Amino acid sequence: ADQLLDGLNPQQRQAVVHEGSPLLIVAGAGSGKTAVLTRRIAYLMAARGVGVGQILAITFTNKAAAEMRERVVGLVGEKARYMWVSTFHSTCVRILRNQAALIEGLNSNFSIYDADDSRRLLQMVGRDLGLDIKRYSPRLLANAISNLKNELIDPHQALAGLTEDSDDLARAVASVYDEYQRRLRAANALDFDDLIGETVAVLQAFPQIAQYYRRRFRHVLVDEYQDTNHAQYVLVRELVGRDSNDGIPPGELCVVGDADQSIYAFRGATIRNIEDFERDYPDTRTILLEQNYRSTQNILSAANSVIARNAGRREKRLWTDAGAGELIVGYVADNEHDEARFVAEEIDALAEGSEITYNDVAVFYRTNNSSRSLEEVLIRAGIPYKVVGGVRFYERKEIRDIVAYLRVLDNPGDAVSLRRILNTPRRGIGDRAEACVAVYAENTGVGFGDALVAAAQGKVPMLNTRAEKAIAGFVEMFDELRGRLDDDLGELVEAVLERTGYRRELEASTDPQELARLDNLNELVSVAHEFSTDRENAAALGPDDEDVPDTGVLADFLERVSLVADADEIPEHGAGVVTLMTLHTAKGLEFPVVFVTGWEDGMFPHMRALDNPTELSEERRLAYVGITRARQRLYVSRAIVRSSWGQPMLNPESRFLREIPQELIDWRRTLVLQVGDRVTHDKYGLGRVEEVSGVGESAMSLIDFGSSGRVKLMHNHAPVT
Amino acid sequence: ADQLLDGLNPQQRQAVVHEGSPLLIVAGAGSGKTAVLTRRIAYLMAARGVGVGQILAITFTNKAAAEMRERVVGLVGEKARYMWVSTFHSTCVRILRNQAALIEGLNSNFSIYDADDSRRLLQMVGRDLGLDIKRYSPRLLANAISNLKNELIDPHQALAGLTEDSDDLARAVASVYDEYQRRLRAANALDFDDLIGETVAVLQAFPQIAQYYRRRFRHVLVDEYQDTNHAQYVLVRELVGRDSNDGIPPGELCVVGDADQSIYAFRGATIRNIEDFERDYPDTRTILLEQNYRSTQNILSAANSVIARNAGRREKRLWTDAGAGELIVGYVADNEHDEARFVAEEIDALAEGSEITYNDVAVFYRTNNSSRSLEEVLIRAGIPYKVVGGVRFYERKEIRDIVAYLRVLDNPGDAVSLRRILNTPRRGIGDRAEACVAVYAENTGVGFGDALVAAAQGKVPMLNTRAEKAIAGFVEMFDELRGRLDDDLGELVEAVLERTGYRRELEASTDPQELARLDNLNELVSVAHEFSTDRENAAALGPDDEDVPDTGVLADFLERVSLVADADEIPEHGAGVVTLMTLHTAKGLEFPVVFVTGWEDGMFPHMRALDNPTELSEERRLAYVGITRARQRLYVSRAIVRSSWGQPMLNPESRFLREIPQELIDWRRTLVLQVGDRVTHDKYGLGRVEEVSGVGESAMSLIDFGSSGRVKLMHNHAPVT
Repeated sequence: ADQLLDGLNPQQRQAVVHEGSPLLIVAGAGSGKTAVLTRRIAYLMAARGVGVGQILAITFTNKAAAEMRERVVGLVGEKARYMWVSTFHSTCVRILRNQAALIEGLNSNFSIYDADDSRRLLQMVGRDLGLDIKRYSPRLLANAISNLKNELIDPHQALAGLTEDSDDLARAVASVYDEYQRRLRAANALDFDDLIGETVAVLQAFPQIAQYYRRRFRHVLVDEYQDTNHAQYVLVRELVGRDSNDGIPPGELCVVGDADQSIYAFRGATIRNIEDFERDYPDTRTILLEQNYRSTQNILSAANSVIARNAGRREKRLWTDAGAGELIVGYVADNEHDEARFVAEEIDALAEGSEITYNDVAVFYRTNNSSRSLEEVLIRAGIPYKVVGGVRFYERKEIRDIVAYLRVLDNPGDAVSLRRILNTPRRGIGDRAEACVAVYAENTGVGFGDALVAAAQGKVPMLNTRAEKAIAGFVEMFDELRGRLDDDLGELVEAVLERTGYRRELEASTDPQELARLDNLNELVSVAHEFSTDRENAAALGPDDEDVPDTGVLADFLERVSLVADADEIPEHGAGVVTLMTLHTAKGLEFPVVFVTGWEDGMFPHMRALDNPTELSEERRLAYVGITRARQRLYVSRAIVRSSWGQPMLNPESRFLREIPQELIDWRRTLVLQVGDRVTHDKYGLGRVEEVSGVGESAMSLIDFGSSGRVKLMHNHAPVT
Repeated sequence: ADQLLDGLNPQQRQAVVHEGSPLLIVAGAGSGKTAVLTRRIAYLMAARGVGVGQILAITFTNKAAAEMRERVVGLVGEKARYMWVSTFHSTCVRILRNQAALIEGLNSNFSIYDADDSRRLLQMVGRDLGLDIKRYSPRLLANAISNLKNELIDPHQALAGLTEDSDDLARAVASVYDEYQRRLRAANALDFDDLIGETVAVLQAFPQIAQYYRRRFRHVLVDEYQDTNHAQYVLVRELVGRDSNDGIPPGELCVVGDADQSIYAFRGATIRNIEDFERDYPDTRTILLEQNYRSTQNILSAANSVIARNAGRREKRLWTDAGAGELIVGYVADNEHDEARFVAEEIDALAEGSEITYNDVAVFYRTNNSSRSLEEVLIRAGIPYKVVGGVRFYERKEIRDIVAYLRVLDNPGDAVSLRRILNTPRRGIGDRAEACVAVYAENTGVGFGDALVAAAQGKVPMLNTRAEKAIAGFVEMFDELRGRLDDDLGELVEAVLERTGYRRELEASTDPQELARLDNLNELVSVAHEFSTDRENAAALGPDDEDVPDTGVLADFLERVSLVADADEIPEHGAGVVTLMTLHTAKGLEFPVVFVTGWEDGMFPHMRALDNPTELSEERRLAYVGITRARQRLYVSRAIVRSSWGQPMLNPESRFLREIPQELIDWRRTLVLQVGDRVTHDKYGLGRVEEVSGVGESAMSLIDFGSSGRVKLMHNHAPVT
């Protein structure tokens, strides 16, 4: 035992004790679902005495499985030798290896392939059939293959649908899927994704192995049921089907999860999986967890109100016995820089109370592109910062490629930078560096390694016609960029993008990672333009021709970028450090004080979600899971104007501000025209801001025009650029 | 409180409760040191109420640290966020990175270097100074650098020792050490080993950082103290020293371990570290754990007897309250194959009792080369087997290189095999540094797979003179080797080894890995000779072939090796699979029934240990840790004769047999001359064995000579080849 029971609310007590028929439970926002799961496991071991080699608890991530097994051992004892707690892929590969030689055509010594090996195989497929660089990018093909496999589509029936849709791209992807599957089976190995589908197919087709495994299993559990797509759901249903002994011994399948925290639909997860769980299993019982002890009442009520606006959702009201807690102090800034300044100021003010260190404060943003400005202020005020699930803004690979292109554009003498960006966009015809083409410097240090003009003329005789034409095009593009050096450097970056074809490839890939890369690079363009403007107005005034040749030459810009990059001496979490991350990786963590940035429509609800209802609901659930990360203090920030593509866009407040309980007016309390900043107006000329006063859109800015005097103006109605 | 105490013998009770002054405890063989450690930690937290952010527990491997953290979480709570339980390297690197901005020249942006980058850098250094292809192999240099650094040797004072020893090699290694260290610091990076020394140096040199960290830490825990070399011991002593306020704030130290299980001296661990622990800490107390619950009394007594003969050892007698258990089966075989047959037969017989499966039986061998025969019989009787800490015999890289050499010698048109062996047996100046030469010949030319011969005459003009000189010698020596196909297979393999320089460079490196590789190569030669005998003369003569052979080529050997290369088709630990491993990786595991192979002097007491007393004592401790792995059955096997390096050697019984008292070993049980095997005698001619009777030295073999009749003879006194 009763010690496991007399410490919990009766809801989880009844969830633990109940054993007849399959069970379902809704895990509320931080309602200790892991604790309830392990306590139920201990009660199962102590009362029903389940076989240690028969009980199966499965998860999706290694950390959760490790924590579950550790807590079970600390609660009931060390029996992990026969007790199994693993993830889907680990359990699947272990079970398949147990019977890996009983399948004809599939070697029991099969290996695994990463993305590079699959890319090589698919490029061989394409060069056998077509061309994998125009409209047939390897990443798009791989993603399509994985998504089609995730729905249990056999290669033999895959070619039966190409004529049904009557789409050329559909026919091409079906044919390449069939070829890839057959030549991968000819390669006596598989990838990291098709193993689940192949295991399901083998268990369905071979009856004796299915009967043996059904005899081998009696209990099956599962966690975070939302992420389970169709394929793993089918696997679990087949591995828990009660047709072996007709249920003479009970088959315990209880599922923990909550349909309202499903944010991983980008990997193919289906929200229908749990919402129609009752339809698949008519003999199930459901129970809700409406109580949690992690957050305060105000934040909990706000999250519950914001999540209830979806149309099709199971009713669930959260509550807690703790205090009301502090309010939700929203903020409105002049721009992203003003917002970063505000959040840095608030972090510093709250840290100077000796109650919580920097390690107790977390900041969330929707996308990586909205992470530069914050870092800047966080590197200016001196407060240490660390980012999880990624790298610094200047440390990402796309901005690295762009700055390397700029470095090459500065002087031709660079070698590492030029060698890194030779084949960064594959481009097919236009540049090529595989098959030891990149190593062609004649293996002799004739001057410095460039070739190029030597490569175009034919210094290296091993280079075929295609490669020499590609290198000639590359050097002609380089010469054109050299000759274009006449305008502002932001337009220079845009010209680089349009010449190199990076932007078109990024937009046509149509992947969340590639979309993030595109937005990040566009933000880099905006940063370059902002630096150019700041140097041109505040510092140049009369720019003429200084020691720095032009207004926005790459010398000073690259020097600034490098010196900011060479500043990683900031201490890590050894001392009090602040944490940064994106919303998609915020699941499973806990923090007492949280800030959220970019809380306006258009940005937080992306244009990809403004139309499709599924994406709208998914991002609303994402906002819910972001909100419920706080414990006692949660702050929201929005920016009236933000720069993108080198232009200032206007974005209203998000529709999520009204969904939150209005309560007292809290969003206006506690591009940009800061002290010393110079801006331009089409009718008034140039002006320098003197004083910054007010909070939110109520702020009126005083600008001295020099000869034309001082004028006080607004920010949204005055056409200031 | 008292619950942690009223379940244990009073020895560990007193070890747990005792808290004043530093404490030392001797952890007996399987005395549950981890459980006692975690219970003491829980009692420390509950009674003394030590601060969570001040208590430090350290380990050396991730698995043990994870287990200890699991026990802590399941026993005291989830305060793991403020207490660090990690390895030496991880904790040290985190500590140095937290304060990484307070050291000039060293910045936190440094990237750790694997063996590849260090190898490249030192190769460039050698090119600058000497030549790394002869007498200056990168592996030997890296090992020497790591070993010299492990003893806290400053690079500046390293120049002062080169003139003292007056050795050219010593001066060279000191100079390259200094050059490598300064060039690496110019590269703002460090290797995986110098981090400990750098942390020690920084903590010693900078007083304020040392004072801050001394104020930060209050408790320090360590496990498996034997592996602690001099450098990490100095680090621990400095991090626990009371020099912050000149002894005002005391330190807490409790050290677990056992000087009699120290087998990792090959990595530089010092047995003097624990045996002289009292000298450095005169105010400590020691306590022994003479009781364990894992093994039976007979095996425990055998281990106690065998470990007692070391002259310098703390007195420790193991005992247990369990039953006497079974005896010890000491088997003597005719040769290696006979021993493998015996162990397979015993495994099968013991498995057919439904008491234990194949997962409860483990077999140990001193070196990898003593596994081949075993695998063979384990693939013949059908019992599945898996290997921990390595791969199958035919899956290792050295035998892979030699079999690839053989395959290329068979088919001159092979491509993958020829491309793998060009540079992997590092020759460089010998054969070639780079890899892609076919692309020089018009990508592939007119199917020019064998472009090497065209490159020898120098048809490709873009290659340097040194590379073509190296390639010409390679192709000429390969052609010369191809013209000697009129000998036996074993002599052919030995000729390949001596011509390719594999043997000399593998021998001269003087490291355990390369010694294992050399022994592996000799075992491969023995296998080739055995197959040649079985296919050419033995069981291959008579009216069927007479004196004229059947055009016996190496293709038969190649196809046999390829066919038996399917040993990875065996299932992994998901089924009833037996385990194979070497002695050095047997620490920390547990198994019910164990077998040990190769229990003769010259093999188990290695040739490197017959002279040096330190190696002799170390291998005796290795025998102790191997013996104490059993739980209820431990069987020892030895072979009177064995083939090594292509020749049959005679090795007596090891001195460890007489070490165990000759009343607890159930002696005997129920190159070789097996049924159907043909052998040769210089005086009697050829003979075919009919009946195999007896075991070991009591066995007498009956051989029919055909025309000369049947004769019964012995094995050790009849010169049979």
